[PDB]
Amino acid sequence: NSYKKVDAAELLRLYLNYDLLEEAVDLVSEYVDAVLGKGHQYFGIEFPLSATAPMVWLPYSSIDQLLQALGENSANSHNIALSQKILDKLEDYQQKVDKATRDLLYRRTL
Amino acid sequence: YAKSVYWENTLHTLKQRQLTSYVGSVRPLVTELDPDAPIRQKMPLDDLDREDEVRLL
Amino acid sequence: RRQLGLVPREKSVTYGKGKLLMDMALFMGRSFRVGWGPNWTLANSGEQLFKVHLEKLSLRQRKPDEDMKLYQTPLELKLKHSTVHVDELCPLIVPNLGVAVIHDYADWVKEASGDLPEAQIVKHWSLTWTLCEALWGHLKELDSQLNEPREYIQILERRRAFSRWLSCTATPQIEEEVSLTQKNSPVEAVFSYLTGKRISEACSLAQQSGDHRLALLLSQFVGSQSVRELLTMQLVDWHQLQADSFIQDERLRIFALLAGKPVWQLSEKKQINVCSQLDWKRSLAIHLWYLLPPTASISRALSMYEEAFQNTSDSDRYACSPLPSYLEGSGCVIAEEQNSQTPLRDVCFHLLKLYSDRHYDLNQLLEPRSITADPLDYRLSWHLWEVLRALNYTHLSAQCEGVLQASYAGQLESEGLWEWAIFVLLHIDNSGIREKAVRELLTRHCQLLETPESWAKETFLTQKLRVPAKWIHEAKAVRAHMESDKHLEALCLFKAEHWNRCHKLIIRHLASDAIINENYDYLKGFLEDLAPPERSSLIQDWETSGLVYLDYIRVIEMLRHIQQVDCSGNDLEQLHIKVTSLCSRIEQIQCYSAKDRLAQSDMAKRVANLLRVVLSLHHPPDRTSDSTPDPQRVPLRLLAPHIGRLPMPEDYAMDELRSLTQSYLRELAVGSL
Amino acid sequence: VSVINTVDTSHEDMIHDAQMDYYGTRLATCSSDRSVKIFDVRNGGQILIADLRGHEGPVWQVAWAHPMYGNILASCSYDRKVIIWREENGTWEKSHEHAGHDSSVNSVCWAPHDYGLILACGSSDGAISLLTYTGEGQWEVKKINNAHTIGCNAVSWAPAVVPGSLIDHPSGQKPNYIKRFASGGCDNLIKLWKEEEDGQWKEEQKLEAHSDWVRDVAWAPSIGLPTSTIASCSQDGRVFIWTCDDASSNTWSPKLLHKFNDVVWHVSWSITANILAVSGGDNKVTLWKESVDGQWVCISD
Repeated sequence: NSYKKVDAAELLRLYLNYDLLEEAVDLVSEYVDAVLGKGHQYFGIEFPLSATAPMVWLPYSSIDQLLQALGENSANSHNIALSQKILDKLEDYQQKVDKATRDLLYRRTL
Repeated sequence: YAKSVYWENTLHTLKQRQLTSYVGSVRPLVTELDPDAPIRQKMPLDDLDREDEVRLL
Repeated sequence: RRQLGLVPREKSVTYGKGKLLMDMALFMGRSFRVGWGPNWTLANSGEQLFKVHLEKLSLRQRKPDEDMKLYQTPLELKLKHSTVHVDELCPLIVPNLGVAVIHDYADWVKEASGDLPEAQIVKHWSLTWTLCEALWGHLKELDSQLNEPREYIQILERRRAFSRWLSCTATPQIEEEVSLTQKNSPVEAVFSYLTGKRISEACSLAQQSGDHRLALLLSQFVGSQSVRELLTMQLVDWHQLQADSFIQDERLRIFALLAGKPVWQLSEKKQINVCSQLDWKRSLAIHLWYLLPPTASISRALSMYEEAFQNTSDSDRYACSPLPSYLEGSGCVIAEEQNSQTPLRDVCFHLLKLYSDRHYDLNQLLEPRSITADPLDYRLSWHLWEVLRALNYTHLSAQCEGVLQASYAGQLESEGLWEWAIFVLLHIDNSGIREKAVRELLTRHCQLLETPESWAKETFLTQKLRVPAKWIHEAKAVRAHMESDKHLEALCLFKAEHWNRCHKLIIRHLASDAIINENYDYLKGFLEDLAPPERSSLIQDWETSGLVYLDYIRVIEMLRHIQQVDCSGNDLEQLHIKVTSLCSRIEQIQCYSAKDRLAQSDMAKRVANLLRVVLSLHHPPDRTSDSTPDPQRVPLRLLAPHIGRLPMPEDYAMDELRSLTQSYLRELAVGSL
Repeated sequence: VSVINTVDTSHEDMIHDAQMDYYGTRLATCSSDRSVKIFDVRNGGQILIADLRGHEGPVWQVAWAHPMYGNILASCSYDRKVIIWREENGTWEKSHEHAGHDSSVNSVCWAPHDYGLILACGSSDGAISLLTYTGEGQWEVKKINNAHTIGCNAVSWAPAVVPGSLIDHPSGQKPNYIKRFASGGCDNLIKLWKEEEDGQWKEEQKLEAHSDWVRDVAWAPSIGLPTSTIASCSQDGRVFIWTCDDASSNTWSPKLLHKFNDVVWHVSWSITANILAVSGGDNKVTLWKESVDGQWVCISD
């Protein structure tokens, strides 16, 4: 909780380099919630997802690799539940990236 | 182009920038009107006076 | 773990989401860019044709001892058949108006037609240049004639030569067709011999098959129109009487060919097309041998063959397009491509068109798809155009010439013939594009290592192509800055658009270290050839910099000489004046570092000691003691006014003042006797 | 095609760009791992020269300067920065840092060396910046605010000899270099830009034919060709070539080259202008050639 104010993606690369998949699932769970205004500032982020701000970013390369790194052990129900815990949360995120994109386009066409 | 004052368009532009109604773009220009101001400030004239100075010279 | 791959795109959480602009890892988090380099190289960040590939577009799999001769031989032929003009800042290369080039190429491809692995392409080029020989080249039948040969005798022998070419371009397919047909149908085998004009072999196979009246009919056909008109009646009789439908269609096809009928309409309503299933050459050869008199021109045989494949309002197509020699035999019935409104043909057909129709399209003629199975091989395309430009054809577009010259110059850059890419770009009539294209390409390819290969290309470009050598060394200077060699940058800036760049580099990068090493004679080598008034009057800041370093060296040299020879007072007056001219100019050097402050201060210290030795040679002793001249006898009155201007460190100035007090005490002690 | 090298670029994360120097001796590569990595690649080797970390976001493009100015590289980032880097005595440090943008800077491109050492940069706020080296360390900066609506995505300079634009000049005067560039954006526009007699920058012409956001745009190098040509690509999957057949008409023709199954990301001209490379959304490159019949043919599929 010092490195989160510097790079949560370089931390997520380290957690994948070291097989810390559950810490990676909850780091991604905290990062997606940071961009959504549940403490953006703890992740260094100046502004949460808004049609009044700079555009946001997430390490999808590392998230696709985390979903694979879980799914490579598909005989375990815990790896399946940890994968769903990412996927279901990325739609409460991406439905708002879609709305914030529509809210922004309706503020660059007036 | 100038027909009543030396550097008339830059003089007019400064007299216009003094007015609190100036909702114009601030092109970098000289802020002084002695003939050394472009070389002392290292700032340009506006290009009508900057054509007349090049024509004249 | 191990690191995983980039997850394939149809399994990415980003899939399809490129429009979600508020998240940059959706909007661009799966994008990539790619960078070109010289020689047709590409830096690829995706899938091949984390990591990056370096990939090259290249024609075929490298036999450099063979491949290069198919570029270099045509190029050392074309460089005999253009003139080089030198009346602009960049020279221009222009074709020699004439015919000779067609023989330079035709006999070169006759020699090249043997063991070489490009044999299909080289043989198609042989057909193209022996066709140019048969249309616009020259002879074995009119050089025997000790008088100027009449236009019709020329036209007759051009037709007699082309009436060999259309058999030679047909035999190997006839000889396979006969090998297959002979034992199943001798009628198709006899027809195949006749479509190559092999009438002796057709008569022979008809005597061998038991068809001796076909052999009789065919032997009488080598001239007589009476047998053509008697067969014209006999076909009209068999049709009207409905007896045609008891004769073989393959035999009726021979009777139609002999009767000079390209299509025959039977009483069944069947049509026999005589050109059906054939190639483009045998289709045209039927027009040249069976559908026209012996006296007609090539241009009428070709126009009757175009009248056989174009969409008229009144007749169906019966002749075929059948293509460059890499699409023949393929079975490709081109199903009329619903974009491509110009159907592909052979370069040999397009040249026959241009001979028959002086305003026919040059774009379909020069496109590589008409010549080879490769859209990157402009070898024949450019050498055809730079023969047609010599034959006074001028209706190509400047975009199409620009695309041809730039594509062939790029093909010559890509396989490393960059000196010949310059030869192609020197045929650009537009001077402002020509200088730019040559200076740009030189700036890529000129090396700092003057290798035997660089030296051979540089001597080729300067001594054949007249390329201004200033740009070879401008390019070497732009290379020397990138590889940080400031000696080769100074020395290549010196050979080029020069004066100021080399000087202001020397004064910041070479002058001080050369003085510190006492390497005066090296720094002199740059400065004395910068010094001439035709050059130094064009150099900024010269008299306070380069002239000060140089007058310092020449003052040292003129003392190195006076320390070896019985020189005159006139030369020592000059030396004292040159030293006095130098003190209040070392005073004026621009110094950027402690190296320059060291060079300036030891130049100053050396000058303070030079001034003493010069003045003790102006103040030698009386002729009563055979002693050497004392530098500590010099009057203070001639030293102090000039030393009181020298930029010298506090320890150098302190020991100068100790020397000056030593001579002052002698001006006193010799004043009291 | 044929492979010379398969560089193991030590990037841990997605690579957004890969560019060589003017001579094809070095390779620069940028990424989501907050780095630009520089290599020697001569004769098919690989040697890492530098790991240029010091952008703070994902880096979206790199551009080498012309060697007439020495060993200079530029790069642009998600963090709003454009950083200029230089090799002197063989070590790399930062030689400028521009943060004067209001969102992510998605593209950078250098001018022809004949215009002076000038950089152009395009931003997600909608603006473009120009940066001119004034001397011995200093830079001028011009910002063309609102240059595209919704956002700016790509920038590419016009080459310093426009065809035909020399005929009126009597022998012994200089060429008047009419500085221009093209740019693409999320307004579906390509726009052409010019410097005026006041040193200000102006929207000269529009190029309107894509139905969806323009991703990228590149000007063809004026070598041999008497025409002025541009390529550009879109989020609908199109590629258009654009010709200008008379430089005095200033008039342009849109010629559709292809329409792919997904997005097209980038367009890249050969160093002899005769060939175009095209980055597909399915991880691919495709390669394209103008015929003597003026038709655009693929050479990769």
